[PDB]
Amino acid sequence: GAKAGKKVIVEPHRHKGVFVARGGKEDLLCTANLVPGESVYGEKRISVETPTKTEYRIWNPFRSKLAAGILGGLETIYMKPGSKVLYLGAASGTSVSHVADIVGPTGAVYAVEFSHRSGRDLINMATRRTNVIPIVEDARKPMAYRMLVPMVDVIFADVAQPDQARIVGINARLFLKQGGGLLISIKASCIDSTAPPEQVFASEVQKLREDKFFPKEQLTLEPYERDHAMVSCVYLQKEFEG
Amino acid sequence: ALGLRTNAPNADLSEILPPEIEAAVKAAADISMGTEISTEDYENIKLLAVQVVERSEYRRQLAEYLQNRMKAISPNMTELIGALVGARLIAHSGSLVNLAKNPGST
Amino acid sequence: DASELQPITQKTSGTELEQTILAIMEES
Amino acid sequence: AWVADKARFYLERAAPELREWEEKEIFTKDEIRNLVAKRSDFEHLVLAPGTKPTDFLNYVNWERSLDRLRAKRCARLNIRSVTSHASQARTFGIFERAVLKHPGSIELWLAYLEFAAQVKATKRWRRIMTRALRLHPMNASLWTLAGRRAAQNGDMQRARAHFLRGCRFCTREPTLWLEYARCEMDWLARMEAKKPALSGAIPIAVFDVARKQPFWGPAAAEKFFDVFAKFGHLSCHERIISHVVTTMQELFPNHPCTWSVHIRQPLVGVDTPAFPKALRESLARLKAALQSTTDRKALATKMVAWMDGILAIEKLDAAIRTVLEHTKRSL
Amino acid sequence: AAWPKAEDPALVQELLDCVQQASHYRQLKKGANETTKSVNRGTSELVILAADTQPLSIVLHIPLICEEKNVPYVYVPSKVALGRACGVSRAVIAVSLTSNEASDLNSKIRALRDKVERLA
Amino acid sequence: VVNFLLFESAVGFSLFEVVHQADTVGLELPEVKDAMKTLDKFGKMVKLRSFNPWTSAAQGLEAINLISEGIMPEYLKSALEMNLPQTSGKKSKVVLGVADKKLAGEITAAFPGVQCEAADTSEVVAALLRGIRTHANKLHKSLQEGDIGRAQLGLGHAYSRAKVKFSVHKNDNHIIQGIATLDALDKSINQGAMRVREWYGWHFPELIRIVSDNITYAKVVLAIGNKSSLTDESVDDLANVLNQDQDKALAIIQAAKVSMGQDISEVDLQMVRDLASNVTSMADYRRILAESLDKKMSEVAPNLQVILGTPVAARLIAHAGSLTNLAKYPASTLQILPKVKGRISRYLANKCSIASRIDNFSEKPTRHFGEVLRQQLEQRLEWYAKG
RNA sequence: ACAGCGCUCUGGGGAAUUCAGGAGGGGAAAGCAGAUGUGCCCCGCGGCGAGACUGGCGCACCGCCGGACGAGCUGCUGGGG
Repeated sequence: GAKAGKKVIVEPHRHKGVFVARGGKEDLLCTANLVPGESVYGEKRISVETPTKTEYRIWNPFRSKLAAGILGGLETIYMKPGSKVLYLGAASGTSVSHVADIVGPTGAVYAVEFSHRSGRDLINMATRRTNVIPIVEDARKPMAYRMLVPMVDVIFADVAQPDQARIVGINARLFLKQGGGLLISIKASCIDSTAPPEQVFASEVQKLREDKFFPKEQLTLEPYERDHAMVSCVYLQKEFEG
Repeated sequence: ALGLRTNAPNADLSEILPPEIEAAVKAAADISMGTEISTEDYENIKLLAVQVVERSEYRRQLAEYLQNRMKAISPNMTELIGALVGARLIAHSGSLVNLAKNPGST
Repeated sequence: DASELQPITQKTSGTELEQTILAIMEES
Repeated sequence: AWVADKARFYLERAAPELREWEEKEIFTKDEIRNLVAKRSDFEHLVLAPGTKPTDFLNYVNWERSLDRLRAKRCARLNIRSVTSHASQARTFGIFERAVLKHPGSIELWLAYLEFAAQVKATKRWRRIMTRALRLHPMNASLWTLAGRRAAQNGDMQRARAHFLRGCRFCTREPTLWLEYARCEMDWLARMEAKKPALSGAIPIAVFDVARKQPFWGPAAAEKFFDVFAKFGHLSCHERIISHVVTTMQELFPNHPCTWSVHIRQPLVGVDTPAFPKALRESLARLKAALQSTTDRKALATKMVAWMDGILAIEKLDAAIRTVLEHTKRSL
Repeated sequence: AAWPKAEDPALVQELLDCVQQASHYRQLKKGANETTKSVNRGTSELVILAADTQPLSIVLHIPLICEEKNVPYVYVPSKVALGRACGVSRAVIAVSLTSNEASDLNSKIRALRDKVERLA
Repeated sequence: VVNFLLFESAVGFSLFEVVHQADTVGLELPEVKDAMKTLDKFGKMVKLRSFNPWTSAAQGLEAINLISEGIMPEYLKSALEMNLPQTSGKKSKVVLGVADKKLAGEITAAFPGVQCEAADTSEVVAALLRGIRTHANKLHKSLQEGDIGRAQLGLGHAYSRAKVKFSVHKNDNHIIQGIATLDALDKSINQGAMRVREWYGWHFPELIRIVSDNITYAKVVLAIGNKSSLTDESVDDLANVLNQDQDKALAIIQAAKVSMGQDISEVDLQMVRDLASNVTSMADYRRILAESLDKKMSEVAPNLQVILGTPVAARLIAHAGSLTNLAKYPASTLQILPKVKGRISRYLANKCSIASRIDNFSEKPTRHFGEVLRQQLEQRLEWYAKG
């Protein structure tokens, strides 16, 4: 396929911070690498010889639900370079590394994980990248890292818990600005393993509107993950920023 | 000269760089975030730093030798441009006579 | 009135220093 | 930025005192125009968005200097009706919104405390001190100012409470603990001059908790002994000094500081036949310390600093002068 | 180190019965490396690890990728019983039973992973 | 009705005194939400009253540990005793606002005259602390030493590393960067030794002809001085360099006697000997790196060290990136990193992955598992010898 | 080129510069909800508050609920000196 050594060109995608790398017989998605020359989880990276220190990392959509959503055609993702992002469910920091690279050096990414060994991997990734800070605590109890997390602009949620809506509800009630963007990744098989997927997504969107967001988009990222859906909402407003 | 960050408050660094910077580096040494490393590895780091400083001093005395040698060979080109670029020209031509066979545009 | 700092009692004594100072001021 | 409006309020407050100064013959109309123009420029700069405690301080200095010049002109023209009441009121207003706009500037806080203590507002001074301590807890200088002025007033309980809260907070540098011991022994001295306290056990208690406080070191104990050794004219002062030196012996057996306090221990109340006998005693202790197993370089640097103090004291013998010069030269 | 340890009362036996059913249905993967590859490819619907293996580091490394990819993983304390349930005639320590689009085994998987998500 | 409210932050905690509190009934209104959003309509609600920074990063770590566990710390109790008016709730109480309900309960059981309100249970104190946390960068800036980002960064690293116990068993970065240093200076040594070999054989070619082992070459050229100062067994050196009396020294002296290379200048000989000192210093540092790296390998991943051997095992570790990646890789990807060669290669890859996962997921690993695995490898070697 | 279609018309483009507006981003303590000089003592009212009382209830019996005195300290822009 996209063999190592093929020449591609790199154009900027519509979102602020993601690039699309097109070339030859395969077009793929990439983000600007923050630390050059050192891959995180063995991903392919693209080198550009500017007329060195600039390189891009190829984003695996089958492995990261956010990349799956952006190829699925989200209207927006709310995370411009420089915008603080609270990431819930930061298991081993792959997608978190990508989000930190999108946000860049002036912002921050607050990776909240829970399992200790995935926490060790996340500690390694945060020693490498200087704009992500790691927090190993149970996301159901935000009174633990209320001393660490300031008012972020985006909340990513990648937890599959039956209490997913309540988890994002309390974390947004404590750490999200007025009109605060969030993305949630909903897995129907874990939310209600008996129910059909469209009904599960409708139930979760209604639970979020009870928990005071306003849903603006919902897509079923079907050619990359079965029975998933990415739901984009805004906290306590209708527009995103102000 | 700086040991570990734990040895940074008792460090003497004014012989290598004047302060207004070598106090900011002590500030960063107190409020850094890097992991603690054993002295058993700091020995390796210190020996490597000795090695690279020895390489730099060898480069400096090599450049002094090269300036002396180009002055000895062709004082006209050295008084014109400098021993370094003269050495580059001698390198690209192969020999002093092979360079002298070249015209001005070359 | 949280205007000033009121002198300590045994009810509002936090550390061992304050406890011993009040012990000595009691035994005087 | 409605600063035109806010300045309009403050100048309309300042107007009637200027009407009083115009109906009196104290300032003439050209001077009053100069005054109102300077006050307008000052108030606009003060309420401007980008402001600085230096700007607030310069306006304070100008208003206070105007009060002083008005007092001089009033005493020159022999009037008594014009008071300083409005001037002090507006100065207090400037300082209040000054510490509102910049609460974290100990320069401005100290200037405000200086102004209160100057014009005689003691209750206001205690309130200002309480607010400034609540905003800057880790300020050993502020804690010492509170405790020392309370003890100067005579409120030993209040000076206590200030110092106890202070040493509960500021645990990193021992300066406040030295200051509390200093004030406590000054209270013992005031009682002895007036003539439990018969024991005088509170500095020993401060020492016993300072031993476990995380500043506790040899040099810290040395500072403690220094502030204990000042004003040795007391009753249990030898008891206190002996407890300090025994505690330092029990903790740091061979530290050069401990050897220094063993050197200067019997020189507590010396100034006279009692002086040279203790001098010879400490000289024997000093020679024993110099020949014993101790860090001789650090000990001798402490000793030559101590002898720099001794030679700074005058009215001594030429023979002991020459032998101290020799012993200092052999180091 | 195996904190999602399955308890004695019949949850372990429901797990073993489901494993045997999946082995007959050929919707099952045996072995440490095959579990690792199925989890990496993302076909794994659930994964069970033995807790009485010789040193636990193997069935400790499987939960790392398991937690990275968010699959339900449990520990059953008997590798010989795991082998006798898979029908191997040798001791397995890692079983990843995958998902199809149509069976009743999928319903049994849904009930079982609901129980183990309650366990975690 | 709220009076004071705590707020714990990374640099330290501060308590604000509310003036002109917000309306709790129309709390879900666009006007009050806009007032919470902007700064010029929230500073009228909140006025700063007391601040307390941490004394040291260890103290801030203690703060996070106690606070997240729910227990208040002693200096927080001290600061609240300083700021709150002393009372017991017999006739007049003080309403505080805090975030955690357990902290609220503990502060209530500490001071009887303070009724706390939790942000979990009361929406007004929820919205109030939410506004304060939003505008927190401006309210403290008058006394904020520096900024808040670096403090949050370092404090989060300290807290998470304390919970994980990370630096006790992370050393793979030292291993991989040592390997990269080792082969980098090995290549540099080879190139510099070739350089001085040609650069001195221009003066004396029989030394090139008769002495190999370019490190020993660099030693003997630092030793030899010029071509005119030769004696065989001068002082302490050639017998521990090589054979002395009857093998090579007379051969070198005879090659110098018959030698017809150009005479060299004094400064050129000085430069050559400086380069040779450089080469021998890097070679000595190489053997130092090899010894310390063998010891560190035995401390970190001993099973790989006894199965593969330290250089190739650390090459595999370096190419995977870390021990966690090495263990997460299956056997066949590790293979990517006749028939008997393929058979023993797949078998060796399996045993290598086993050693990797053991030595990574132990805390302080042991050696006998790798010894047992190497014994199995030798027994399979005898099994394939049976053929 | 013909034919057709669309926009636009003090024809149409580029540039300098003056004026009238609009939208978006960043920054800023960006903070006039009731603006009264300081100190003392007295009166009134309110707080802490050591200590001393006392009434009722108490079938898991272990404890609860309530009145009214109070040394000392202290608050007041409540009004008067």
